[PDB]
Amino acid sequence: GKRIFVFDTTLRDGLNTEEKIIVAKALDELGVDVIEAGFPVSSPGDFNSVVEITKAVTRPTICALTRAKEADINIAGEALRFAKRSRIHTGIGSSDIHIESTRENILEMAVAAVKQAKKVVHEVEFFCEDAGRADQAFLARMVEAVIEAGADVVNIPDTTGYMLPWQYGERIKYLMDNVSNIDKAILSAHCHNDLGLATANSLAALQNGARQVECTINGIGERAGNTALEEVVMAMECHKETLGLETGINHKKLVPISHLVSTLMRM
Amino acid sequence: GKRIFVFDTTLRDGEQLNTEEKIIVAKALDELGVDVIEAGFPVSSPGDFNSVVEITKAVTRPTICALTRAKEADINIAGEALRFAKRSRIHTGIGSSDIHIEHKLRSTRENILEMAVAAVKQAKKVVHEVEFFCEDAGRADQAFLARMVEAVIEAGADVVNIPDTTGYMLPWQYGERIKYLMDNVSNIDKAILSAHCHNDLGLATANSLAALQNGARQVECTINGIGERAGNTALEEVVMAMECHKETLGLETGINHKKLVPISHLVSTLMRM
Repeated sequence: GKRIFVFDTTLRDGLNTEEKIIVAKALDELGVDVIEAGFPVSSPGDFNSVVEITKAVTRPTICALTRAKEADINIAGEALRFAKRSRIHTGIGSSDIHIESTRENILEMAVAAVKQAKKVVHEVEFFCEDAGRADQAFLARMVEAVIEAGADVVNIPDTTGYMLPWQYGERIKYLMDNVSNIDKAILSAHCHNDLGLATANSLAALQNGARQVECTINGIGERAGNTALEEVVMAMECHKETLGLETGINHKKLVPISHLVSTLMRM
Repeated sequence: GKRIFVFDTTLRDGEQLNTEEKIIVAKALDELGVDVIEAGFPVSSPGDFNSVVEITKAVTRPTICALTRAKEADINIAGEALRFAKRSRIHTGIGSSDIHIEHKLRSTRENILEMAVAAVKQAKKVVHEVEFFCEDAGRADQAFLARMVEAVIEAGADVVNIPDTTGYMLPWQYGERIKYLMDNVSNIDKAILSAHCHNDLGLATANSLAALQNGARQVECTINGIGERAGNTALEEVVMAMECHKETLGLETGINHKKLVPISHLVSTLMRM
């Protein structure tokens, strides 16, 4: 079967500097592939908690979030420095709405961000913010560019959280069929649940070529929350025969580990 | 705009109530723009029976519906509880699976099992509308499921329910099950399929939409998605998803969105959950 990777972002949705380790461990044991440890540039405490995650947990690859700015990327690099398998996670707008202040040209100031990041960590995931509302041909150009720049994973979010399944699905497929190099890189889904269609949307992206799903336990999150890790994963498992995807998740420990995080973070 | 009917079941499926409170939920449901609100299960007990009649006397705009076992006695009781209701509807049905008929209904086979045409004619004389669910339609032989729908409509059936009883169906899988029926049921024009999806995989809302994009013109749902197990399709969601895409789905309902949020917070509190 085709392996689909799970990128849990549930730690950035609230915890002291050891309850985060306990949660991150629970996540490691549940079988997530990438767990986002934090936002290192914000404060010494977040930096310190990120390096602390990279010492306690090492099987899954540890990710840190940072703005598309050389200064931040390098600091993020200092914090992930002890990670067995590290990864930075950055991005910049792709919608005309967003771009408007640059020019669709100067936006390629993303490539610079990627190379900068590849020089300081193992993997790099660049996300195209507001991807759902970007000129498709243009986003195609931005994905190709970021991949060429070296990005390992390019994220295509439904930032508004208002897209219908087949739509988001057609968006992924379009990139699959129009990026001249998506073969050497994993596209990732990221659907907010504003219309309550995040699980259905993430699965739609998976059925079209996306090989990574961004989610959080109980879909916890800002506004109407993100994709529910438990739902996407459990849904996939039920229709393996039809779908043909594997998650490395340890389904049994799914409920209790879910109960742990949701009760520790006090959800 | 293509009209999609909202058939609410919170008063029934969200079984956690009080005859007083029932009407309060029942009218709020009414002043929200719901086409059909299943008021209950008469047979169950005299209380539910009475509660029903008492609703049909306080709410009158939307069509009041009663859930009932095919049992003819049960059906006539249903009617009797809806006598006063302006627009009365009887919701009844039978198993659709080779699994159910062989293992639950046992005495019957695909053919005797079409004693369903029998229940639809009886019900069709005691009440205005008659919705007929082909239970476990998600697992029934599509060919036979077609014949049942064909047969139950040519028996009077105004609305045929096609519920994913398991609740583990995928958006498109279900989309086809409705598409097929629209493409293989000689007389669907003489009626309308109604979706009833369960949120076991947290895919009820999406499923209902797939259903509506393939012919279903009615949608079963509850406030907040309350119901057995993982509950069923949430009303706010579907209703607000069709609205944020009118220009693409070309679908609308007689729902007063402007009341969704509040009416949802009082139906919630009322049930304490």
